[PDB]
Amino acid sequence: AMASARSLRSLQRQRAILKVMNTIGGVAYLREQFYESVSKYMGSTLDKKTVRGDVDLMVESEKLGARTEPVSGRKIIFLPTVGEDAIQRYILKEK
Repeated sequence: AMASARSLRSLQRQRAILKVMNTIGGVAYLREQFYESVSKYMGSTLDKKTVRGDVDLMVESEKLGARTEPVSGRKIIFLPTVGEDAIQRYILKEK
């Protein structure tokens, strides 16, 4: 039985993920650097399970796109409208 405050915190974390994704250019590997950015945006990653949960909620509701980058095996998340050029540029840059 989820208390309303907890649900509100989930929404706050989703807003943070969204704002950070816009700020960092709309494409990110799901890894420590990203979670650290979300933590710093919110004012401060010993947990991370909690934020990952909300990333997952966002992927499932299609607020974020997600896919495995096959060469590295890392998971990429992206703003759905960012464009494949940007995604590939990011993959190339972080190669």
